[PDB]
Amino acid sequence: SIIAYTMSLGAENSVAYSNNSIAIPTNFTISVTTEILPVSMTKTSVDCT
Amino acid sequence: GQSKRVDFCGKGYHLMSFPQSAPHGVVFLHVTYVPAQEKNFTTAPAICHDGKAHFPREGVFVSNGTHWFVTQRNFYEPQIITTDNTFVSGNCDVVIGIV
Amino acid sequence: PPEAEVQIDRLITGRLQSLQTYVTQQLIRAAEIRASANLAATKMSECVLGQSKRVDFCGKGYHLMSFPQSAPHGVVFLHVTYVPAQEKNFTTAPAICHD
Amino acid sequence: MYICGDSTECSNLLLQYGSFCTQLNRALTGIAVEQDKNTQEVFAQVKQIYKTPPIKDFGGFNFSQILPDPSKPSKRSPIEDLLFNKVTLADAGFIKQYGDCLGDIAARDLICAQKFNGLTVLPPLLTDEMIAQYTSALLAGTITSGWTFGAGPALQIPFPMQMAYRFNGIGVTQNVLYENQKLIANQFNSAIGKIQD
Amino acid sequence: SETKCTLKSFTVEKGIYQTSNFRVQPTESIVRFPNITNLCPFGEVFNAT
Ligand SMILES: *[C@@H]1O[C@H](CO)[C@@H](O[C@@H]2O[C@H](CO)[C@@H](O)[C@H](O)[C@H]2NC(C)=O)[C@H](O)[C@H]1NC(C)=O
Ligand SMILES: *[C@@H]1O[C@H](CO)[C@@H](O[C@@H]2O[C@H](CO)[C@@H](O)[C@H](O)[C@H]2NC(C)=O)[C@H](O)[C@H]1NC(C)=O
Ligand SMILES: *[C@@H]1O[C@H](CO)[C@@H](O[C@@H]2O[C@H](CO)[C@@H](O)[C@H](O)[C@H]2NC(C)=O)[C@H](O)[C@H]1NC(C)=O
Ligand SMILES: *[C@@H]1O[C@H](CO)[C@@H](O)[C@H](O)[C@H]1NC(C)=O
Ligand SMILES: *[C@@H]1O[C@H](CO)[C@@H](O)[C@H](O)[C@H]1NC(C)=O
Ligand SMILES: *[C@@H]1O[C@H](CO)[C@@H](O)[C@H](O)[C@H]1NC(C)=O
Ligand SMILES: *[C@@H]1O[C@H](CO)[C@@H](O)[C@H](O)[C@H]1NC(C)=O
Ligand SMILES: *[C@@H]1O[C@H](CO)[C@@H](O)[C@H](O)[C@H]1NC(C)=O
Ligand SMILES: *[C@@H]1O[C@H](CO)[C@@H](O)[C@H](O)[C@H]1NC(C)=O
Repeated sequence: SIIAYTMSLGAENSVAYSNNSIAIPTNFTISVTTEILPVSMTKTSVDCT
Repeated sequence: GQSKRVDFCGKGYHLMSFPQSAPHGVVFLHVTYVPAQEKNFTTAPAICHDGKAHFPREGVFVSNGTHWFVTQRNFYEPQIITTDNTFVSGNCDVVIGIV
Repeated sequence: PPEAEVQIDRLITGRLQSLQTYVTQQLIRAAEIRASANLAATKMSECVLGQSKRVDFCGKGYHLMSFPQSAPHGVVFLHVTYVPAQEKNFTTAPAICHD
Repeated sequence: MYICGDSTECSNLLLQYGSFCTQLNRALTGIAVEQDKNTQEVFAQVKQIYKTPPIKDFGGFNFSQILPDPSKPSKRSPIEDLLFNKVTLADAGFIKQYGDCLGDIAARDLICAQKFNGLTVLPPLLTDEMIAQYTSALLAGTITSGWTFGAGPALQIPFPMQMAYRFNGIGVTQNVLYENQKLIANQFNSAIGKIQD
Repeated sequence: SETKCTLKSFTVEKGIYQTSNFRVQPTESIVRFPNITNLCPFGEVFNAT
């Protein structure tokens, strides 16, 4: 059935902020993402007669 | 080239990209570096040595349960803190939280 | 009808013309808003989620950081920058001749 | 409604132009959709909603005019609340009932005049409250994990150290910040106060 | 010449111009009506007692 709901804006999270504490990454990964962009559209002409 | 613009060439730190063609457009494959596993370390702005204040040259002062090391910001790789990895300016009575 | 339909058609054509004028203007305005929105999105990534080195992109002076604030139909950015102040005249030279 | 005004004879004549009316709304729909996309492109870049920590020191840096004010009915910062009370909108809700337009004839309310002629204003998908949550998440991130939360995981950094990196970034040695930390925090705090005024 | 008329000019610059469309003309006409041979009852309609 059709349901309605308040949408979620994102996950709940936090940062463990403290005046004398830091986080440093110890490992990493390589990620490759894909970005798709239009460059051109259809070229047209019209015979009005 | 390599862009330093955030999220311009994809999420993460940009390394490189490769174009691919498509009908009426271009598709880019963006290769980026993403920090992964991480740890909680103690820090301090500077080290107090003989009364002089030592600042990290390229990195942060980081400490495990018993020892202080200096590391590059984006990857944990602890070095012995030496006079080569630091610069000296000012003294122990000025920097807040100097250890 | 033989006459009424002429008078009605004059009004129908005229009202459709008014509506087309409206839609065209809204499409043009929408394009301008999109461009503004794309700029705002770019700044969010480059001024808020990172530090830009682009001159006058994130305000005047050297950029340090920024904080977004919302507003009806838009975004307001507070750009925090470093500005050189008191200054002095000094003598200079490209290099020093030693031994 | 705009063209015929419920005249039956007009409505039938207008059938021959139905393809034009359809085209006008396809264009308007396209605009309306883009307006929600624009909002998301600007404010929904980070899908982790980071909470502002209980306030701990930031080394003298006061962010209370940019962070949400918990005493308000809508969690806007003092500056945002000011911005919202300066831009004036055409209406104050999206529900206008027939019975309200019918009763209050004397007002000659332009909103009713627009509705009776078929001109409709639609609500945004993201409400002001949701935008405020996104803005607050970005500030919490910037303040507690400056510029790392936007790259991947959010790694905590003491606020004064984040500033040290910012200073190296513009081109001065970080010792300048620590030696002048109190001054810098005061100049910063003053500038924010001036903006609200 | 078609390009010259379109551009209202006796000089045409280097490039490509569109010039209407390829058209052909009809050469003959066809007339088709059902082969009705009777004349309509004009007499009965207009010459009635
Ligand atoms: C902090 O790091 C140091 C350096 O790795 C650790 O000390 C070393 O521990 C190994 C045994 O695992 C010994 O063989 C070395 O001689 C130690 N080095 C020094 C200088 O004493 C130290 O244990 C780590 N501390 C904590 C709490 O994990
Ligand atoms: C940030 O600055 C504001 C002032 O702009 C501080 O709020 C004031 O706090 C005093 C009590 O210490 C009250 O008497 C004032 O009436 C408050 N002013 C306003 C406008 O509310 C606020 O406490 C400071 N916050 C931090 C973290 O430093
Ligand atoms: C650098 O500039 C700052 C101001 O931008 C100076 O700080 C002020 O100094 C006066 C001294 O009479 C104090 O009364 C003010 O309260 C200080 N302002 C702040 C925000 O703290 C600073 O002294 C200057 N330093 C140098 C070396 O010229
Ligand atoms: C750092 O400490 C906090 C304490 O609340 C903990 O929740 C977090 O997971 C720890 N982070 C890491 C990388 O160990
Ligand atoms: C060690 O730290 C104390 C402050 O806790 C300071 O008074 C003392 O001079 C420091 N000792 C050094 C640099 O040898
Ligand atoms: C952090 O805050 C505590 C008080 O909770 C204080 O004693 C300590 O010196 C502070 N450390 C730094 C680096 O500011
Ligand atoms: C540098 O010298 C010029 C000489 O004409 C003077 O006008 C200027 O004010 C001086 N600048 C500073 C920073 O002292
Ligand atoms: C000092 O400068 C002069 C030129 O003015 C040069 O001839 C001389 O060798 C220099 N002396 C040094 C480097 O000792
Ligand atoms: C009508 O009748 C007259 C004779 O009175 C005749 O001359 C005429 O042609 C008739 N008209 C038609 C259409 O048959």
